[PDB]
Amino acid sequence: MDPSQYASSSSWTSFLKSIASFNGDLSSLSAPPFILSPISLTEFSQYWAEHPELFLEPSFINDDNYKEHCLIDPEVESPELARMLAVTKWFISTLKSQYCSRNESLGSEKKPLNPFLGELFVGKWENKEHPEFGETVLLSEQVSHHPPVTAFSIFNDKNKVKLQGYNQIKASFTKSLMLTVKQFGHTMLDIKDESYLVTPPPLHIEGILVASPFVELEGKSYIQSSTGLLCVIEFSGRGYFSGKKNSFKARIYKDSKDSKDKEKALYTISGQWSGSSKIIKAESRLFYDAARIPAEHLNVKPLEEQHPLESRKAWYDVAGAIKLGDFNLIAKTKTELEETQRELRKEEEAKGISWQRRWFKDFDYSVTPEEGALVPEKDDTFLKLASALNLSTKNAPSGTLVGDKEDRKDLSSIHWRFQRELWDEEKEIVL
Ligand SMILES: CC[C@H](C)CCC(=O)[C@@H](C)[C@H]1C(=O)C[C@H]2[C@@H]3CC=C4C[C@@H](O)CC[C@]4(C)[C@H]3CC[C@]12C
Repeated sequence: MDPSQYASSSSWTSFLKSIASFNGDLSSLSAPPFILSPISLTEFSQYWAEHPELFLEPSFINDDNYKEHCLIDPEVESPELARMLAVTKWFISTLKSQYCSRNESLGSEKKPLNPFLGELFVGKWENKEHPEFGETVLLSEQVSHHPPVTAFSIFNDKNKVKLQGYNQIKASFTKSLMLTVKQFGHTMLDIKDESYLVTPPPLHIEGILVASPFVELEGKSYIQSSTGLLCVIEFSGRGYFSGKKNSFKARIYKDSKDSKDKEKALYTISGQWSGSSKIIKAESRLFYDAARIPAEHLNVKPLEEQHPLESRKAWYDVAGAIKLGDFNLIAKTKTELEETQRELRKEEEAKGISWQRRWFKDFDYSVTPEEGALVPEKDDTFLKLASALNLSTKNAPSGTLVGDKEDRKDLSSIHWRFQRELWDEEKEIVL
């Protein structure tokens, strides 16, 4: 059918009614084929680094050049501040990838494949047009299925730029079928010895009633640096109706203390994360223009060469059935994929290959670990940056501060950490 028929179709109305009895498990939503995406959530990890030059720019900023790596302020006060600006522009540059790519490729946000446990998605940006970049590697692993959790690392050994993080959600519908989504997890970015802690924002999915879903961001994201500098980014959907969307204001502070007072911002950035934004130092200059720089997608090896744990190969028949809009064959291929994976895990275990906690481990940060649980080393980055920001260290929604209501709920404190050795010693998977 034409998208203009979607909203009043029997399938759509049937799906909307089924939401009334929503069990809280999104996996269950029996979404019609036309609103299904053939991309797994393990691929979404790639959206952290689709502008290789912006990902890597902080590593090129040093005591001896920083005033030459700060396009909107050649008079920036410090290399630390220049780097905070660049990491902020990078983080803004991810949002269009993360929150808009299905709209442009499929014509609307669609319901992604729920990843199997142990599912892997790997690739690299080889950065051939820029020798000084080197290859940047993405590893993405499905570390939990009940509930779904994706962990990931993106690293550039040449420039000592490395990213790790993990993600999970909780969602519920309101009466008009808006879907409120709270993200959980965080991502850490190290630029040589300097670190940055990033928290993803809450969001809501609009347009379900009309069968044309889309994301809009709300609340706040933070970027807290080991330098003490902090960026607080606030999202809003003001001006819908006037055709405005995807707005934000980001303010960078000397430290989290100054951040409790807006008038102390060293810079204020505002605009649209999916279009353009300006910056004003404590008149204005263009900070980022998402239309001027296309996304660059990572290199993924051919399907014929992929290991059967790899997302695209693994989801291949299911994807083909979705593309064909065949309810029958989608139900069949899915049941087949479950049998494949069940048998594959058996073989992995038979060869003594660990498939479960493949490249990431769950660390317990609660002051009551289970006897031999994995626990963080003493100068752990996460603890020190969470403390500078007064971030709760528990499994609260991303961005929860100490003493917020959500920080008060006997909540756990388990966080996923990448183990590089595990990739170096990886038994099967290559790029
Ligand atoms: C009723 C189904 C509706 C058609 C869509 C509901 C649905 O598919 C939800 C689960 C889906 C979306 O609608 C948008 C997805 C988020 C998009 C972007 C990202 C960023 C990434 O770093 C982490 C994953 C996340 C948060 C997606 C999670 C699943 C959502 C909410």
